[PDB]
Amino acid sequence: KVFQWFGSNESGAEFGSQNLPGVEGKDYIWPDPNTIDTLISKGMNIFRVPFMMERLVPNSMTGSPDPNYLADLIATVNAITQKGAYAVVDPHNYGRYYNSIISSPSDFQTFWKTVASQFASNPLVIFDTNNEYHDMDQTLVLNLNQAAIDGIRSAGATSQYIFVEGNSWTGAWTWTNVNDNMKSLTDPSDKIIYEMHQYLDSDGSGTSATCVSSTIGQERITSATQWLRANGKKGIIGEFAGGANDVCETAITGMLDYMAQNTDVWTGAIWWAAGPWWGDYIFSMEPDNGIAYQQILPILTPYL
Repeated sequence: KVFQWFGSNESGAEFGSQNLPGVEGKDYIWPDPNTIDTLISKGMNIFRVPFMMERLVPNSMTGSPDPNYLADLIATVNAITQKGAYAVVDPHNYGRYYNSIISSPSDFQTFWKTVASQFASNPLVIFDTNNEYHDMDQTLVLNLNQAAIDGIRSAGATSQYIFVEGNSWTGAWTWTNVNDNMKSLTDPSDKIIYEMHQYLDSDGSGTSATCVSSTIGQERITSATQWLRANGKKGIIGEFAGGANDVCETAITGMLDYMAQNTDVWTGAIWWAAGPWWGDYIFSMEPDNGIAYQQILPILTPYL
């Protein structure tokens, strides 16, 4: 309706990061297609699916994928795209593999050719280079994103959008002085979308249900909005959340209303997060008992 994309993260496959490979059903779990369907009936048209690089391609990122984990990733993606919604494949790794910084763009490109080959003919799949790069060289971050793009396109996956992420946990509030060099990324398909994340608590970590103020969302994405416009780029808020309270609800509405007046650069937003194992999580958007699903979704309807 208002935005090109509006949806939620579907977390679970990246749980229990300390347990590798880990056991499905105990350490991690895949999203429930039944509840995803409920969110789609509500108007959401995009779902981000985090997964661990080490579980998909064990030991070496240039190796063969694990058939079982890959099977569930494919099943989850199709469940989403068969409904006409977009599925974002997200290696939720923070620019690290087995907790070591990914320092080889060539190996990363190979990893991406491998992943892209599995979804090359699906136009509704969106590739996310990596979740929240941080505390690493800025030129390396640029090179890793470019390597991902090169790998994806080399696989023949030319119709899909690619979400690139920056340094400093790809935060919107710190984008301009840290990630300026990201404007140099190139894509022969010209379908790069700059993905930023923005939380509303004190340190922007998204660990507290309390929001700084009723206007903090708008404040924190203003500079990024101007950067996107000045450089002729498009962006998306890949993660955002706020507690189920007055101040946060006002901040969320204010942020989304601001974005709605700047759709020339903002393509939409994705909530963090839905998923089957959140329980009483302060930001759970999982039907039908998630607190965000019951109290926040109602205020998001005007954008759906």
